[PDB]
Amino acid sequence: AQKNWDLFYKRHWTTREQKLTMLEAGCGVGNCLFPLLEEDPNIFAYACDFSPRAIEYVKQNPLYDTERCKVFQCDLTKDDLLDHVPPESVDVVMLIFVLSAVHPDKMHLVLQNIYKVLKPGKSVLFRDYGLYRSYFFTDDFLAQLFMDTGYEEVVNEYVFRRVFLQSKFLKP
Ligand SMILES: Nc1ncnc2c1ncn2[C@@H]1O[C@H](CSCC[C@H](N)C(=O)O)[C@@H](O)[C@H]1O
Repeated sequence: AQKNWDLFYKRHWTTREQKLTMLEAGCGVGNCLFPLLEEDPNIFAYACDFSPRAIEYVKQNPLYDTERCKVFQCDLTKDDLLDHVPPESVDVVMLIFVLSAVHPDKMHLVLQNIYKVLKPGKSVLFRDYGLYRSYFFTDDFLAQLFMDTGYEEVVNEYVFRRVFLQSKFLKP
C-alpha cells in the first residue's frame, strides 16, 4: 500500500475553500493548504500523510511555517491521531481525495480516528470520486459510512464537473 503512494512522490481543492483549527488528512505536499494558511494567519493546521516522502516535500515548501501548521506522518487506518492531535480540539477536518485510497474494510478506522479529535459541534468537509488503487463511492454507500462511524450528514451530493462527490458530515 504505502509503497505505491511513496513511489508517486518522485485530486485538488476546488472552491471547497476566527481561531479555526484544522486537520488535513492525506495532506499531500500541501499545495492548496499552505496558500490558505498564508492568506489567513488565524488558521492552525495539523497535516498528516501516509507517505514520508510526502512529509519531507511538505517541510521543503517555502510557505511551510512551523507556528501556523504542524505536520506529522500517520496511517489513519492503524496509527492513532490522538497521539499528535489533542482530543476534541479541531474545528475542521478535511477528507479530500483520501478516503478513496483507503481500502473499504479499513475505511472506517479512519472516520473513527478523525472522530476523537473533532470538536463535538464541528464537521468534516469531504471531497472524493463518486460513481453514478482507489475505489469510487455512491452517495448512499458514503453517508452510511459516517453514520456507521457516528457522524451525522449535513450534505451529500454528486458533482458532474468520472464523477466527484461533495459531502459535509457533522459530529454530534
Ligand atoms: N490510510 C492512509 N493514511 C494516511 N494517508 C493516506 C491514507 N490513504 C491515503 N492517504 C493519503 O491520501 C492523500 C490523497 S492526495 C493528497 C491530498 C490532496 N492534494 C488534497 O488537496 O487534499 C495522499 O497524500 C495519501 O498519502
